[PDB]
Amino acid sequence: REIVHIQAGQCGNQIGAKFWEVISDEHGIDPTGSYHGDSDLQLERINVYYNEAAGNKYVPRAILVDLEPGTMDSVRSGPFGQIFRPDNFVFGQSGAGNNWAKGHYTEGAELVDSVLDVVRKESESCDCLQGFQLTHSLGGGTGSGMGTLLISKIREEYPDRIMNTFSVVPSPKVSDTVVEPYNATLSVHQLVENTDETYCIDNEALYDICFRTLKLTTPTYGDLNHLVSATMSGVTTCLRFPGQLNADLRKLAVNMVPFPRLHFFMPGFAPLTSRGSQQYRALTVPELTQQMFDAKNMMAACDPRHGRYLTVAAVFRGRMSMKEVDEQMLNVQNKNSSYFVEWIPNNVKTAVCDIPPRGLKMSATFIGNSTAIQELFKRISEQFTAMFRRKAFLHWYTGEGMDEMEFTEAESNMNDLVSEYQQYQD
Amino acid sequence: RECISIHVGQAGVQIGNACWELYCLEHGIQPDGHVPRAVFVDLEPTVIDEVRTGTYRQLFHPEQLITGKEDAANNYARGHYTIGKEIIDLVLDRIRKLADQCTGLQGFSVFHSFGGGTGSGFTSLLMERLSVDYGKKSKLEFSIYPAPQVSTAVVEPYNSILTTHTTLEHSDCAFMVDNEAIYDICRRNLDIERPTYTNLNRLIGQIVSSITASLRFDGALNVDLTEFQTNLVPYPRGHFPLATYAPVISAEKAYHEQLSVAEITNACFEPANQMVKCDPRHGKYMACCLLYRGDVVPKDVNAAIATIKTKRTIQFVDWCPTGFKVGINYEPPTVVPGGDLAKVQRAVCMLSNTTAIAEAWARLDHKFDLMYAKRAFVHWYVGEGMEEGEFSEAREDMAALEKDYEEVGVDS
Amino acid sequence: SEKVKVYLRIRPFLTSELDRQEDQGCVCIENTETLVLQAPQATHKFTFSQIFGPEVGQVAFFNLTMKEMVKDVLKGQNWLIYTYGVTNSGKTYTIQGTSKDAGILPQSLALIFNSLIRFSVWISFFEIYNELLYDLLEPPSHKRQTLRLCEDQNGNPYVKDLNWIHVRDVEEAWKLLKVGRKNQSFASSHSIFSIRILHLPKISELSLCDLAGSERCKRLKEAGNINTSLHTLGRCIAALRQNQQNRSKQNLIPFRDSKLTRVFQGFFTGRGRSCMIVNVNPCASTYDETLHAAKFSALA
Ligand SMILES: CC(=O)O[C@H]1C(=O)[C@@]2(C)[C@H]([C@H](OC(=O)c3ccccc3)[C@]3(O)C[C@H](OC(=O)[C@H](O)[C@@H](NC(=O)c4ccccc4)c4ccccc4)C(C)=C1C3(C)C)[C@]1(OC(C)=O)CO[C@@H]1C[C@@H]2O
Ligand SMILES: Nc1nc2c(ncn2[C@@H]2O[C@H](COP(=O)(O)OP(=O)(O)OP(=O)(O)O)[C@@H](O)[C@H]2O)c(=O)[nH]1
Ligand SMILES: Nc1ncnc2c1ncn2[C@@H]1O[C@H](COP(=O)(O)OP(=O)(O)NP(=O)(O)O)[C@@H](O)[C@H]1O
Ligand SMILES: Nc1nc2c(ncn2[C@@H]2O[C@H](COP(=O)(O)OP(=O)(O)O)[C@@H](O)[C@H]2O)c(=O)[nH]1
Ligand SMILES: [Mg+2]
Repeated sequence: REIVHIQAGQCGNQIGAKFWEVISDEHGIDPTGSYHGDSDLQLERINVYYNEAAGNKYVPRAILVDLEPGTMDSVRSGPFGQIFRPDNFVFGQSGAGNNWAKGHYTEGAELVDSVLDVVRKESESCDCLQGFQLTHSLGGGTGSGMGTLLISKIREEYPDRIMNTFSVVPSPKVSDTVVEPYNATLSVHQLVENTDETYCIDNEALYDICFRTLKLTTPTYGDLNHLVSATMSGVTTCLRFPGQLNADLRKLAVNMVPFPRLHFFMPGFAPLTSRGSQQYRALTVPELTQQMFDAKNMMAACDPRHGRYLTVAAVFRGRMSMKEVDEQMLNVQNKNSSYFVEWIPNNVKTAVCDIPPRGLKMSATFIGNSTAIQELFKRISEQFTAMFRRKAFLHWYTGEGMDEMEFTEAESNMNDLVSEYQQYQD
Repeated sequence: RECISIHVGQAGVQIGNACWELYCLEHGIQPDGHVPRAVFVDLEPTVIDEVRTGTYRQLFHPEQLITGKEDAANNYARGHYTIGKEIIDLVLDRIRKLADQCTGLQGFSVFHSFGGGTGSGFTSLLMERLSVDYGKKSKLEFSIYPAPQVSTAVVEPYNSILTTHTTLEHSDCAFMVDNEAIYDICRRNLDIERPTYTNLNRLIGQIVSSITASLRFDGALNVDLTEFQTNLVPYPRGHFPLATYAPVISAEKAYHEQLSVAEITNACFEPANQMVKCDPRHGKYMACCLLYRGDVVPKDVNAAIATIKTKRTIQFVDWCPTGFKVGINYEPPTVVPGGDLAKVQRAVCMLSNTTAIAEAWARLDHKFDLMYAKRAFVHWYVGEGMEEGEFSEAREDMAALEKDYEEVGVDS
Repeated sequence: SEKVKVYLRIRPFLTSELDRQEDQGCVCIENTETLVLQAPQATHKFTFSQIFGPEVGQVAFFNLTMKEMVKDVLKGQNWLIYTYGVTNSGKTYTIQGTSKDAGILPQSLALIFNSLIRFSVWISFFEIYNELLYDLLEPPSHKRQTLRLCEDQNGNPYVKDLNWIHVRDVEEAWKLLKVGRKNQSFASSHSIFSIRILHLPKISELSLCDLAGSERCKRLKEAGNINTSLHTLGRCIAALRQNQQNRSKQNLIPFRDSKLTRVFQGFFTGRGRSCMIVNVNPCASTYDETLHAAKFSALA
């Protein structure tokens, strides 16, 4: 059940550095150390993300692709930056400009060939590979552009494998990039046409959660990304170990994606409280459901109330009663039946892992595919056409090699998804 | 004489190990002792490895432990077309070696969960080869029925309906147990709010032990495996009889213990204790096998059966003048030293097929149609190598079962 | 709306099949538009539009079905003819045929070129193997080719980086097909012949499709991949039916599902009229495949 992890762009690089900074403790592996885990059950599943090398040195099978050498270098000279092998370092010292076309056609394609060689080597390692996890930005050049081509080629090479993408969408309230909507519409195009699973993470969403739920007066990127790197563990690592009810990407996709349109899922975290102040330890069963199914606990700007739940995944981890979990789920599906879909008897596919997140007793990862994400699409598309009508920043793409019709096509397929989402919403 | 068990799917392996744990417990065999005639088959590597690290690690041979290193998922299509045809040959190979090992075998004891991936697709193609290469053998499967309301998977009916579609023309008799009903028994009778999966397996295994294990032992009135189907399924269809256990008293709160034959027998006709959600709404009893194990008097059984027949409340089929199979074992009902059973000196195992099965199937049938109307996650099946014909034709085929019970039953 | 014309054709019984077994025709030809189905028994009625028996020659199929298309090319409208049906039903025989009796495709060229004030025609022939588009006109045999479908402001899908050739006579296009048949690969390749005539301008593009059949008897995921393509095709056609019926039904179509349905978007729902060709086999053992195609076509 081995999987390869790929970091694309500044956003992907930064998040990847945090992910491998968290999962390292989950598996119990030091930067260049061996298995220093507390338990020994974690060792039996280290082959999912690590490649057996010098015995002591467990090398993570992650491919980091960036156009900004400085950005990638800051990771290499950081905490868990030496843990990666130089062979997996795909840096493109070319025109690192925030432009989808530039990072796809111009300076993108040239580096893609080099990336393909590395990824093909990582996939053809040992045993049987399951899929390819990717982390990128939606309003960037390397993240939205290069990453998009990476997935396009990967799905072409291994259509038998699944793809799980983690993408941070453009902040609706305060966009971090000027040409953000321009890159977003283009990146989301290849996403729906290529990847099978995708999790959306909002900028201000993390801010709000780290403000109301968590008492963090200064939620820097290192703080926000940390939370994101905790959700992915429940979707990946947590689904690698044994439990009362095991699940995986196959189990998830088949019980989450109702159509061949990918569908964007919204992530959440059950054990979300402060350090000592909120140390109530209220993590039995109903408290988790109350947290996971919270309109202000979603890592996305779109709230669950602005739509209906198409399919929900419950990835629990720790010792608990199966009957208690499922019983509580029924309660939620009954109380919130109005927006829990009426064309599917059971929309929640329960799953319970037998191992908690180290220093945590009770935990659960929330994965919900709801039509509420439709609001996000309409929001991004709105901003796109607003500037596309004027073609203000069009020349930045035209000079690279971007078709006029390409831009309109990306939006037309995106709008297509919005239209179909509503069909299942009613 | 002997019977080979085939546990397919996660639940199949879990229940199989728990069932066999009880099997050797009463046999008086320790972890490191004979060779069990059973194999574990699952595409999920983590499930099979549980027996390789947990209890009875040195009791089973690696040859009896088929393990896939790929992904099974929860889709019938995968375990039937995609990866199913990759391990099936190896599975058949092992069960064939075991079949030849035993001199004059009776049949196979299948164990699986209707709601799953390996427990659905794998079972379907496995039984397919069994009915062709071992048509002269008794095919008795123990199918775990998904909960009517507390479903475990979203594509639950999608996998279950297809499994029973093909297996209906393969297995001679399939003993179905309701997942949710086990919880009911643990709540009302066992009186516990902590009914773990492993706790459910304790009850199901207790039934199997009395259906095969003790019944294979020289008692007072043994019932052969062939006799089972001969007196359970009056039609050449894979009908599904219920599994009821009389002693459901918990060894803690209630402590009657000394219960007469009349009471134990009467405790197998109540909806509160049937191990199935097929409540006696209007279901007529066509064939009921009563396996008594322990200190029981034949005359006491005859009297208990007679009084029930004249109860009238328990309506039998019009064309069924006498539908009671009397089974008498000399081996008492053993109980796990650390379980939740009170341990009685006599147990009654009731296994009967009623028209109530149609009601249960109708619920799942509707569940399939509901999602099928919009196809739902059909792509996760079609892309595996299944056409609409594997769904539409199955839909009609399974629908014939609702009509089957409707004709076999109800009509005078 | 227009309706996709529906045509059914059954394979004839030769001395070979007669020698092997009865091979009784389960499908009876009732009227030129409908069919009575008695399959050893099952009763069903096929209401297509046009149906020809095993007696008619290969030219006969083209004479009625393909002739109406030849007229539309002059009209300026695009047309797509796709041959669908069970395995080894003779679809390739009906579409290509032989030198003596040419199929709908070769005969189409004969009539269209005969019909063709200056006229111009572009010829394109390619094979789609494993969802890969391979040009039969230029390359020798089975490399990834660099082409995508872009969607213009008109909403019409266009395949980019396609090969185009100018042909004077019909034999020139026929010769190109010979090359395509020679370079052709097969499954364990979709052959699509595209003909675009310029009326001088009004341009009409025609395309022929003939599904090769891979049925498993008891590459990478070739079975599952296409299985999905046929699945979306069936669902898309179903949506096309309800939306064309015109009570008031706006349903979104799963065109994005597979690349196949995506590429043929312009032919079905876009600028172009299409014809449905259903070739079936009278054999009783083949009824399994027939049952699906029957239900798919006729509504029971
Ligand atoms: C004394 C004690 O019990 O401390 C707890 C703690 O106080 C709390 C507040 C932790 C704490 O988490 C945060 O404050 C936090 C900071 C940035 C972003 C997100 C969260 C904690 O830092 C996080 C830490 O989490 C873990 O150890 C998990 O294994 C977690 N690990 C990481 O995220 C990680 C952090 C640094 C380095 C490597 C990994 C994990 C979760 C899911 C999947 C895999 C791993 C825990 C329980 C605590 C501290 C240490 C204070 C909480 O978070 C988690 C993810 O458990 C925040 O609300 C929960 C509730 C916990 O009780
Ligand atoms: N009684 C009981 N029911 C169980 C147990 N484990 C799972 N189930 C039930 O069986 C179904 C779960 O099947 P899965 O575990 O998803 O799948 P599987 O049948 O093992 O096969 P795959 O889908 O390929 O993994 C649900 O309805 C669960 O409620 C168990 O230990 N005991
Ligand atoms: N009308 C016909 N007269 C004589 N031979 C025919 C006729 N129809 C089909 N055949 C022959 O029967 C076989 C079916 O041919 P084709 O090869 O036409 O099948 P499909 O194209 O039906 N098969 P497939 O592509 O594998 O799915 C070939 O050997 C044909 O030459
Ligand atoms: N959560 C999160 N977002 C980030 C990080 N870095 C950049 N972003 C977001 O990514 C977008 C900018 O794209 P960027 O990553 O610079 O693109 P690229 O580097 O050219 O591929 C903005 O919306 C930022 O909020 C990060 O470390 N964590
Ligand atoms: Mg399993």
